Amino acid sequence: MEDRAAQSLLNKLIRSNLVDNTNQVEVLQRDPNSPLYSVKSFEELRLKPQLLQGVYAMGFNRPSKIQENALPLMLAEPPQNLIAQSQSGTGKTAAFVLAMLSQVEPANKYPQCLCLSPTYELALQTGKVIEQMGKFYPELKLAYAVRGNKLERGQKISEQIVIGTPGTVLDWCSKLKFIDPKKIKVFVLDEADVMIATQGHQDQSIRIQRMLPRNCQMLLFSATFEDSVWKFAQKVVPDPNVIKLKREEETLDTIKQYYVLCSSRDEKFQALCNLYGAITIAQAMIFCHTRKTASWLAAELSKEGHQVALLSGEMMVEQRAAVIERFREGKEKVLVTTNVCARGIDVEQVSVVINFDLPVDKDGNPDNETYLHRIGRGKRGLAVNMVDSKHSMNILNRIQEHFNKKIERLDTDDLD
Ligand SMILES: Nc1ncnc2c1ncn2[C@@H]1O[C@H](COP(=O)(O)OP(=O)(O)O)[C@@H](O)[C@H]1O
Repeated sequence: MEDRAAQSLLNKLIRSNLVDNTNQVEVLQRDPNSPLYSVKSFEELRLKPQLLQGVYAMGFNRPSKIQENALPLMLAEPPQNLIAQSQSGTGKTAAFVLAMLSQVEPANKYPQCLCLSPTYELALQTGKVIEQMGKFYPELKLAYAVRGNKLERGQKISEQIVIGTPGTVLDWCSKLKFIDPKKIKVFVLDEADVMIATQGHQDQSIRIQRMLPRNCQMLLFSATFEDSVWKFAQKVVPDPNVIKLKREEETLDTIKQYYVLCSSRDEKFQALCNLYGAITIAQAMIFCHTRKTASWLAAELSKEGHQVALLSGEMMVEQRAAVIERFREGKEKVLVTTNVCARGIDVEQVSVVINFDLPVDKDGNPDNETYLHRIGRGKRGLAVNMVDSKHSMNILNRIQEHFNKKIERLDTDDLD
């Protein structure tokens, strides 16, 4: 099961800047003999003038934690292959786009750089960065090799850069002969953790990678390294330098955890209204299990005079992005959401979490990951868990068992 694409898109639509990470980058140089090399500025990388111009113009002062290690590896001569894993928002897309723009020679009117995205909508996000960093390349044009593109059989395309989805790209490189694969200098496999979702996407990617010149630079980027992601990368990127950055560790040290005992949904709703009655609820998210519950809760709250924003799956991703952004600006004080709609999403400016229903997995057990990632976000936070059965009480006790910190009982009416 992979809702992966949607989540990856939403995270991009709302991302405004680099996520802060304090762990150190792990580099496994292809040759264990050769030393490690890092940079601390773009100038140190002797970039093509107009490319450097584009980099500053889009607001980048210096390379990010991950770029410090990737850029030099990618700009090495002769071109080395790279597998880079790091959580989203750490500068992976800016990196390989910089890589592509370095190798691309606008003089030559054929595809020189090829990037595979898992979906057209994600392709457009990469496409956005390219148009922006390479805005001082006059003759640089972009092509989308996607199922939607209605290109009629004919001559080869003249765009120096192609982005697209495995299925369409393979055809363009073979059957429909829109691209000469042997002329590709740089091949990027983006969002590997998302592309493994379809068995089809894997096989197609591999079969494309095999048509490339053997000295083509292969770059594969990924947020996570599940065993499946790893064994796939090994099949796509031969002789790889490997960059790994450990995901930031969420911390419940600065957070107050409560739970309220209830007997029905109607009581959970009253506990919550009481909570509004006591403290001013703002910058808060309320998590429900089903879309049915979320829309009901939001309707009931509105009726009680509380304005809330709903975040459920019937909304297009762009709509969820607009809501989330209003929530960040403080235009919205409270966000009601289903679990799935918020899973993995890096919503910012959240001081208060209300688990209207407790987070569980497909089976029925405590979803410790999701809990920690919600609550964790030395800044003070509030977390309130609504328990409404002996069963959901068990879940809470098992959550309080996993972590070794107590969830203090909170009496509905007594909230001093
Ligand atoms: N060197 C840099 N300096 C400042 N900001 C950057 C730099 N590289 C990327 N960013 C910004 O950080 C955010 C994450 O970049 P991105 O490459 O999209 O992350 P990823 O591809 O790893 O998900 C984006 O908003 C991007 O504009």
